[PDB]
Amino acid sequence: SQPSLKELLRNVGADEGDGETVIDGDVEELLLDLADEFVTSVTSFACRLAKHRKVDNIDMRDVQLHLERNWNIRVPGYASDEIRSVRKFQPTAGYNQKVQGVAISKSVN
Amino acid sequence: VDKDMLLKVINIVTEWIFTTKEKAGILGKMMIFDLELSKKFNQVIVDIFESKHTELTARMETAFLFGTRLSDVSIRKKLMSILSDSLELDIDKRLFYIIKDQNWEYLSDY
Amino acid sequence: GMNKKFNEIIHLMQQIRRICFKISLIRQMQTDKLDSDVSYNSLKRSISKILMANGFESTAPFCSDVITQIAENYFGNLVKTLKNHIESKSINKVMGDAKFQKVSNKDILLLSLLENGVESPDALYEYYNENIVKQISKLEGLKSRLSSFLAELL
Amino acid sequence: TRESGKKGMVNSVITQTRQALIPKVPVVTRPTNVPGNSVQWAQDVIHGFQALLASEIYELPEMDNLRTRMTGISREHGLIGPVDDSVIEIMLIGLEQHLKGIVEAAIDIVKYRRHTLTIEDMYDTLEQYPYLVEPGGTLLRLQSVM
Amino acid sequence: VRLLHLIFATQNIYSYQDHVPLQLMDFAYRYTTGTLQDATIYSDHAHASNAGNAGTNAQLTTEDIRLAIAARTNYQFKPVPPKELLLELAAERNKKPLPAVIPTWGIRLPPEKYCLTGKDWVL
Amino acid sequence: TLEEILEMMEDEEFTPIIPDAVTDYYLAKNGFETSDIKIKRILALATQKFISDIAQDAYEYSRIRSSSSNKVVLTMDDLRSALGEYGINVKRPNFY
Amino acid sequence: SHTLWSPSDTVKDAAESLGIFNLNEEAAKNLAMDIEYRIHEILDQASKFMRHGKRRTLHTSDIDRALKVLNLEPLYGYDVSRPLV
Amino acid sequence: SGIVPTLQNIVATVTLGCRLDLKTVALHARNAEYNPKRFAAVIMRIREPKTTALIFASGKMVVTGAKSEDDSKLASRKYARIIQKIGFAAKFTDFKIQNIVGSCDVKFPIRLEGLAFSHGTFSSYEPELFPGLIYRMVKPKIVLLIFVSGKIVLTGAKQREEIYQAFEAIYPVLSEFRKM
Amino acid sequence: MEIQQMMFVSGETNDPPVETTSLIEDIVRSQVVEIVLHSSQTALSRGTKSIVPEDVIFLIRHDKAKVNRLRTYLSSLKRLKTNDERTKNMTKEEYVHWSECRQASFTFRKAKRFREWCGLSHLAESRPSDDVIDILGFLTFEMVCSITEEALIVKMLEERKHLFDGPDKDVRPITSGHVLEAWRRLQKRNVEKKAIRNFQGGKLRSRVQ
Repeated sequence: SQPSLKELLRNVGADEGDGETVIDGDVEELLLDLADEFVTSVTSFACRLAKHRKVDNIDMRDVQLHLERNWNIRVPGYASDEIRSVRKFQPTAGYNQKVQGVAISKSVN
Repeated sequence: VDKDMLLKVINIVTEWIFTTKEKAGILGKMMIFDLELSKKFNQVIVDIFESKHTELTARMETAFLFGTRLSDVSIRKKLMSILSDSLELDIDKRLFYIIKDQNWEYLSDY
Repeated sequence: GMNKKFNEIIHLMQQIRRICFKISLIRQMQTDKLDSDVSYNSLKRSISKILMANGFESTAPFCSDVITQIAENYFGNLVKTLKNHIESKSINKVMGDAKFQKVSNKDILLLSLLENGVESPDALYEYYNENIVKQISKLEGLKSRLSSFLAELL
Repeated sequence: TRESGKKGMVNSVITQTRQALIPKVPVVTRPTNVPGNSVQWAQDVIHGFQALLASEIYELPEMDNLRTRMTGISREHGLIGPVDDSVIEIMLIGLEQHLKGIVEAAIDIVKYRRHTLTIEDMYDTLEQYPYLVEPGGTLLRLQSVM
Repeated sequence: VRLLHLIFATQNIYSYQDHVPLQLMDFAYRYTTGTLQDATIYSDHAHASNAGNAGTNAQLTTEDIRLAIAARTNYQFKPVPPKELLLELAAERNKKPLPAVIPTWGIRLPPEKYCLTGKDWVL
Repeated sequence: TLEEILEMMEDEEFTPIIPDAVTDYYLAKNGFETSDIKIKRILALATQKFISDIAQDAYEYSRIRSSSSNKVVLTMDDLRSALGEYGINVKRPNFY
Repeated sequence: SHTLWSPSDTVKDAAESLGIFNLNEEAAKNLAMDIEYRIHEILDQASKFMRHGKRRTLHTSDIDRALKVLNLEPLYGYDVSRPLV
Repeated sequence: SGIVPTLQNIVATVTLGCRLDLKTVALHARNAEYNPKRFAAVIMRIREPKTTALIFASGKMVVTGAKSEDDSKLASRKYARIIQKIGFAAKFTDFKIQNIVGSCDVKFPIRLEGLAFSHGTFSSYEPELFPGLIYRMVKPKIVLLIFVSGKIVLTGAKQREEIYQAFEAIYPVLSEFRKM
Repeated sequence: MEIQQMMFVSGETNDPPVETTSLIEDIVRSQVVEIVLHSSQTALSRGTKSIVPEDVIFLIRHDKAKVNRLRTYLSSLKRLKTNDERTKNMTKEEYVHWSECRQASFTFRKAKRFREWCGLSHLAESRPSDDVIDILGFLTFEMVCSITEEALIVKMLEERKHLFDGPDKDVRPITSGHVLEAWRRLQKRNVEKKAIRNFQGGKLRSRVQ
C-alpha cells in the first residue's frame, strides 16, 4: 500500500491578492452544494448516454461530451470526440424545389 | 557492430565532453554496452567527476552507480573514493546519507 | 445636437456618394409624459439613422423590429444592473454608520457599465473618435473613387 | 383513441416523484445468455446513498468519495461495470473550472478595480447571471438562507 | 394555420390576435430542429466523431430523441410541481419564531442603512 | 479618462442620437428616476455603441458573401450569423 | 398517426429541411406528441399572464413573458401593426 | 580596409514609345516566352549583360538582372534593337530605375538582440512572421535585413548612392553590437 | 509535438515533459480543426468548395489581423519591447537558438505531415493550398506563445555541504494544471460583451484562441 482540505483554499487563494476572504456558514456552503448538484446531474446524464450506446457497460467519454455540449466546459485532454458533420442543409431534390417555388411566389408568382 | 567503430564512437564522445541531453543519451546507451570496451568507457566516467557538480548529473549519477557494480578493482576503488570524501567525516551524517538521500537506482540483484 | 448632427452629416455624405456610385455603375455598364408606441417608433428612427453601413431602412421590416426589441432588452439590462447594485442590502455597499461608503456613488456606475458590455470608460472616447474617423475615411475612399471615375469617363 | 400504445406512460405527479425517489436495482434476466461477466448488485446503491457527500464537510470531494457515489448512480440507472478511475479526475477538473467561473463573477461584482465577500453579493450575481447554475434544488435553498 | 385555431379551441381562448400562430409555429420549428440535431449527434456517438475514423449513417430511433429532449428539460420547461422540496425547505424556514413585539401603532421600518431614502441619485 | 466624460455630456457638444425623452421613458420603465442628465445620456451612449457593433458585424458578414475583391439588403442570413456570433440565439424561421 | 400536427409532412418538412432522410415514422409520431404538449404548456402559462391583465384577447406579450419564465429563449420580431397575409 | 556594398540587382523600366505587336515579335525572336491564358507580354533575354526583359504591348518594358546602372542602360539599349530592326518605332526613352538591391558582409557576428531592443523604433523580429531580424531607415527610405553572420541586405533604393549612404550610416551601429 | 516544445521554448520557458506537450498538441489540433470547420461551412454557404484566405482572416476578425497580414506579405508594445531588451545577450549561442524556433514552424516545409496529422478527411472533393498551411502555422505559433504567457503568469501569481549529485541545473515550472487554468482564462467566455444577455437561462457556444 502507500505511506499515508487544501483544495478549496487553493481554489480561492489563487483567484485574488487583495484578501477577499469568503465566509463559511453563508457562502462556502452554497458552493459545496452547487458542486454536489453538478456531479449528480452530470454522472446521471452520462450513464444514460452510455446505456444509449446499446452496450451495458461502463461510462467513459460520455462525460466529456455531456460537458462540451450542455454546459460550456471543454476539456482539452483525454477523449477526442467532435461532430465530424457540417450538417448540410439540402437532402435530395424536392426541398430546394419548394425553396425556388416559394421564391418565385415571393418575387412574381 | 565491431569494437573499432565503437572505439571511434567512444573517442568521438570523448572529444564532445571537452546538446547536453544529447550527450546523456549517448553515454546512457554506452552503459548498455557493458553487457574491454567498457574498461575504456568507465575510464571516461571517472575523469568526468574529476574535472567538474554544476554539470547536469542526469547521465552521471546513474552511471556512477553502475560503475561500482561492474567488478573491476582499479575503478571501483577510484569511484567509491570520490563519493566517500564528499560526505562529512562523522558516522551520523554518513548514516543519514545512505537512506534519507542518495536514492538507490538498482532494483536488481546487487 | 452635435452627435445627431455628425451622424446626419454621415447620412448626407452617404446619400450623395452612394447616389454617385450608382449612377457611375449605370454609366460604366452603359457601354413630458410619453407612451409606448411613440417610444418604439422613435427608437426605430434612431436605429435606422445609425445604419450608415447598409442603407437607412434599406432592409426587411422584421429586422427592424428585431433590432428595436434587442436594444430595448439591452437598455433594460443596464438599468436592472445599476438599481440592483444601489439596493444591495449588503455590507460591501450600504452607507456605513460613520458615513463610510466602501465604494462611493461613482464606482457603482463604472461597475454596472463593466458588468454589461463596455469594459472601461475610455472605450467610449475611442468609439467616438472611431465614428468621426469612419466619416472621413469612407468620405475619402468614395471621393477618390469619384475622382478616378471622373477621370475614367473621359 | 388514446395514444401511447404501450404498457403505459403515466402523466401524474406523485408517482413520478416516488419512482424518482426510491433507489432502483438493475437486476437482470437470463433467457439464453446475458453477458457482462460481473453479476449486478444493489449493495452498491446503498453504499452510494450513505457517503458523507459535500456541504457537510468543508472541502470539494477527493476521488474516492466521488467514485463511491458514482457506482451507486450507475447501478441505480441500469448500467453495470466499474467506473475506471479516469472519469473522476476529468469530473473534478470540470468542477473546479465551474467554481472558479462563479467566484470570478462575484469578484467582478464587489470591487471595480481590502474587501471581504458576503452571501448577498453571490445572490446578486446569481440574479444577473443565472445561466451559470441549473435551476432547482439550490436556488430555492438559496432564497431560504438569507 | 387553421389547425392551430383548432388547437386553440381546446382551451376556450377564441380571442387571438393572429400573430400567435406564426410565432408558436416558428417556435416549434426552432425547438424540433435543435432536438433532432443533437439526437443525430448521439446517433453518431453510438456509431463508433473524430478527424476521420468511420462513416455517418442515420437511423434516429426514439431513444436518441428522448436523450436530446431530456437534456433540454434539464434546464428548461417548468417541471412537475416540486412539492416535497418546497415542503421541507419551508419547514426549515418555518422554524424560528416570530419577533413577538409591539411597534405601537405605526409602521416599523428597517433601520436606515437598510432603507433606501429615495433621493435624487447624484455623484 | 473618466471625469472628462461627465465634463462633456452636459453641454450640447455631445448629445446622443437617442433622444432624452425616449431614454427617460426607458429609465422609468425599468425603474430609475434622477434629476441628473449625464447618466441618462451615458446609457444612451453605451447602447448606441453596442448597436454600432452589431452594425459592423453585419457590414463585414455581408461583405464576405460574394465578390470579395438592386442595392444592399441586411437579410436574415446576415442577421442569423451576427446575432448568433453574439449570445443572441438561433433564428430558424420557416414557411408552410 | 397518434394526434394532431400530422407528422407525415410537418415533422417531415422539419427533418428534410435539416438535411436528413432516415426518420422512422413512429419517431415523428412521438415528436408530434412532444411539440403538441409543449404548445399546451406555453399556452397555459400565457393564459396565467392573460387573466392577471384581466383581459381576454391574448396578445404576444403574454407568450413572450411565458417564454421568459420557462427559462427558454425569447422570440423577437413580431409587431402588432403591419398585419398578416 | 574597405567594406562596401555590391549591387545585386537593378530592376529598371523603360518605354519604347510605340505600340508593339507582341505575337509577331515573339515569333521572330523565337526564343521568347510568349504564352496564352496568362501574362500578356513577351519575356526576352540576353547572354550578357545577362538580363531578363518583360516587354509589354503598351510600348513599355521592364528589364531585370543588371548589377549596375550602366549595364542596365546598356541592356535597355540592346532590347530596343531586337524590336526596332523588326521595323518598329522602338524609341528608347524615359529610362527609370524601379529598385536597387545590394548586399554587404561586415565579417563579424552581430548581437542583433541588443540592436533590436535598443533600436526597436526601426528594428523588428517576429519569429512566426519572418526569419531573421530587420531595420527600416527613414532617410533614406531603405529596408536593411541584418543577419547574425554579419551579412546584410539593403533594399528599396531607387538610386545607387543611397545604398552606400544607408550602409555608411548603419555600420557604426553594427560595430557597437559586434559579438566577440 | 517537438515543434510545439521548440515553440514553447521560443515564447519564454524551458523543460516541458511529454505530458504538457502532448496536451498542447491536442489543444492546437482542436483549435485548428474548429477553424477549418467554420471556414469551410461559410464558403459552402457562399457556394464554393475551395478554402480561401479572405474567410479565415475575417474568421479571426480582431486585432488578430495586423500580425497575420504581415506574415502573408512577407511570404502594450513597450512591454514586448522591454522584455526583449532584458533578453539581449550572447554565448553558448544565445541569440542563435531564438532563430531556430522562428524557422522550424510546420509551414517551413513539412507542410505535408502538418496537413495529414490534423484533420484531412473533411472536404474530400477539394483540397486546400499551401498558403493556408503557412497561415495555420502562424496561428498555431501565436496560440502556443499566448498559452505559455498565461501559464507563466499564473505560475508567478501563485508565488550544509552539497552532496554533488543534485546538479543544480533542473527546474519544474510548467504542467497540466497551469495550462488548464490558462486555457480557462483565455476562454474568457466572450469579451462578455457577447454574453450581455444577462438575465435569462440556458447557454452554449464554441470559441477559439
